[PDB]
Amino acid sequence: GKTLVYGAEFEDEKLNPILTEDKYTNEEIFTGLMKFDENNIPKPEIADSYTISDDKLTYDFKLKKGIKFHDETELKAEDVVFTLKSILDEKVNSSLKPEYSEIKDVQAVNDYEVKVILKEAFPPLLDKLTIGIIPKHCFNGKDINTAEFNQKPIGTGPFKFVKWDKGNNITLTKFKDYYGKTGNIEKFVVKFIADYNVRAMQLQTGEIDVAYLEPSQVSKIEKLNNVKVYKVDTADYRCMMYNMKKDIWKDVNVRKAFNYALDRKGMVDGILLGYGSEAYSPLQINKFNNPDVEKYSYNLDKSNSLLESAGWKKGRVKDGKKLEFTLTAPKTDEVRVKMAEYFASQFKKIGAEVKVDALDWDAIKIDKCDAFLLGWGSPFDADDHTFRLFHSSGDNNGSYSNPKVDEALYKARTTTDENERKKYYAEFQKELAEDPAYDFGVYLKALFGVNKRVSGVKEKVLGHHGAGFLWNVEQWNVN
Ligand SMILES: [Cl-]
Repeated sequence: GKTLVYGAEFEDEKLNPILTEDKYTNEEIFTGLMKFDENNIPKPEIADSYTISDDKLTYDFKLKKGIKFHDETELKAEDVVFTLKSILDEKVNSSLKPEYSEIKDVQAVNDYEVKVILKEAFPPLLDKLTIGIIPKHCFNGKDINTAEFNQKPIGTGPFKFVKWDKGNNITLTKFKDYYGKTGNIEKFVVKFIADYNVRAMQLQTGEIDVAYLEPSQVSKIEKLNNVKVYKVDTADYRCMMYNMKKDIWKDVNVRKAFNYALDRKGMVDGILLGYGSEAYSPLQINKFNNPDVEKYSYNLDKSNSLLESAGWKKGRVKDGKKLEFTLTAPKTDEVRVKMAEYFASQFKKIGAEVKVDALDWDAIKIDKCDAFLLGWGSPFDADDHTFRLFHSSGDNNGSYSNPKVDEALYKARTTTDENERKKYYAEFQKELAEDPAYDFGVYLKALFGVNKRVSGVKEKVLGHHGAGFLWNVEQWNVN
C-alpha cells in the first residue's frame, strides 16, 4: 500500500536507541524486550516470556528464537546484553545511563534467555527495558559513539533503514521478515519540516500525511476536506523552574506567591485556545495522581499578600535586592516563549520585573538561569519524570531538595505493592504542593493533521510533543 509521509518538526541526531532519548525515527527502526501497548503498559515484544523472583531483583527473560536484524542476522542474548551493558558503560557516557543505573548486571545464561540483575527493587524496570536492541556485531571495529551505525542503523523494527538526506528526509521501507503483524504501507519517509506553516500547506496539497499542529492553525486544517485533525491528551506539561541557587526563592512563601499569580485557564484560552488543561501535578495524567493537593488558584491578592510578609514590598524590594530575575525560554517551541511572555507580564501585577529571553538551546544552560520554562511529563510509570526531576539528583536542574520528597519518591521507586506506591506518590505530590519546585502552567493536547486516506490510528496518552502518536504505524492502512 505505497508510501506514508510524516512531516516531523525535529530532525534526528543519531539513529541509535541508546545515546538518544527522543522518540523520533528510532521508534520505527528498533524494538526491545518489551513495548508499551495501547494503555501505555509494557508488554513482551522481543521476549516471549519473563518471570521475577520473590525478592524482585532478578528479571528472568526468555527470548523469541529467530528474531532477525535488518541485515538478516539472528538476534541472540549477546545483543541484548551488549545493548544494556553499553548503557552502564562509563566511557559510552549515555544520556540514559542514570535512568538504568539501578541495574547491577545483565546476564546471558542462554542464547535466547537473558537475566537482568538490579541493585535494589525497581518495579518500573520493564518500562525502561522497552529500549531498542542493537546488533553487537556492527560495532566490533568501531567506537560506539562515532560509529557508522548511527548513520545507517540496523534493528528489529518493522521498517528497515534505507537512506538519510541530512536536513531533508529519512527513508524506511517495510521489513518483510518482521515478526509483528502489519498493515499495508510499504514505505515510510520522515520529512524534517520545522516551520509549521509549510507542514500545513504540505498537508493541504497532501505532500505529507501526518504533522504535529500548533494550536493556532487547527481552525484552518479543520476546513480541509482531505485532512483529519486528532486532538488527544498528553502527559506533556510546561512550567517555570525555581532555581534553588537563587536566594529570591529560598523562602517557600515567595514561590507559593508566584504560583498564585497565574491565570492558568486564561493561559488555556490565550495560548492553547482550549486545547489543554491547567497544570497542578507532576503526575496529573498518571494513574498515581493526587487530586487534592494545594493548587494555586490564581489568587492575585494572595501573591501580593505573601511577598510583603516574605519581605518584598513597594507600590518589589526586601533588603535592597529589588526582586527581579530573568526567565529563560527556548525557541522552536513558540508556545513556551508565549508562556514566558505571559508569565513575566502577569508577574508584573505583583511587583516583579522579569526579563524574558528567547534563546537557542545551544546557548542556554538551565542550571545558570534564574528561572527556566521546562517541558516535562511522561505517560508511563510515575518514576520516569519525577525521580530525575524532584530529587537531590538524574538531571534535576532547579537544585531542588526536599527530605520528605526524596524519601517518598524512593519508597515508591523501590516498593512493589502498587497500592502503596500510590500512597508514596500521593505524599510526594502533597509535599510538592507546599514545597513547590516548579510553577506549573498548562497540560498540552497533541494536535495532528492526518490525511483522510490513513487508517489504524489508535489514541492514547502521549509524551513530549506527541511522542508515541504513531506508535502503531506498522498497522496503519493506506486506502
Ligand atoms: Cl526542556
